[PDB]
Amino acid sequence: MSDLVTKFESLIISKYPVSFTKEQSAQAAQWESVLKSGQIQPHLDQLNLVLRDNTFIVSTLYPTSTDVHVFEVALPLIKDLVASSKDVKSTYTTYRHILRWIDYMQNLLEVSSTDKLEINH
Amino acid sequence: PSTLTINGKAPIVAYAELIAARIVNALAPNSIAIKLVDDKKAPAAKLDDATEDVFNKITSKFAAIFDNGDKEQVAKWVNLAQKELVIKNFAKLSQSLETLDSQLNLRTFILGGLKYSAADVACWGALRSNGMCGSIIKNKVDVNVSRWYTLLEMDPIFGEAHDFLSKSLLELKKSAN
Ligand SMILES: [Cl-]
Repeated sequence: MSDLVTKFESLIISKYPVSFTKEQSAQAAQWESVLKSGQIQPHLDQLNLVLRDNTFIVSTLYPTSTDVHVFEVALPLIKDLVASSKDVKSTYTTYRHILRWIDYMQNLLEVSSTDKLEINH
Repeated sequence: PSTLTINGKAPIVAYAELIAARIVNALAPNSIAIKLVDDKKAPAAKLDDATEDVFNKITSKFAAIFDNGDKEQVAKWVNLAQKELVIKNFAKLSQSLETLDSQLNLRTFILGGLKYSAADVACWGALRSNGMCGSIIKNKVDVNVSRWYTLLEMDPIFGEAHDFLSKSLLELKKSAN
């Protein structure tokens, strides 16, 4: 139970009838296992790789619960590493895929401007 | 109700224009009658009377539907699509595609909204017309372009546009037979 999930469920695109392939189901499954392990931080480079080639985490047309769940944990993680970065900078060029995905999800779910990660562009 | 006539024998098939029409008709049924011809002397695309600037003519006619993106900003990308992304020359196309890829670094859509704009339609359609872009997109050389292109392809309005064209050419043959 979270505010972010509640707001996602209030959107129309929430109710679309996506049918996962085995590969998609495997992908949603592995991200929930990472969430359950509490190890999203070690898996951020994997996340960035997924997002390099996929707009949303489970290769969908619209964001799914996987996106929201991973986003809720990843957001504070990412804005910490931006704030603790030695090279503004390199962090941005490297993790740009998580950053564009963060920017989509935070705006979709109407995250407060105070809690929002400011994207440079 | 306007009429958009698409030519199946155009060296550059008017996918952007077709998709624009499909967007309009999905949101506003019976707005545009889509017709196919299959003749090398026919224009690639024709909206009622007009053979020039058809894409912009559709987007400007249906202003409520095509409401997003600063119009000057939209035009930058519509112009890149129409004059650069349709070019079947790897050396030119590579430069053009890097401009698009760079724009997409931190964006899901070309102009950075939560939803696609006419800019996305024009560029996607231009790339779909360009047989050369197939291997480029498939091989993910421009990772952002491939990520973006494969997103819109999943939307039937875009991804089944070719199916519509092929079926309509089938029906054109059938009516002749
Ligand atoms: Cl309209």
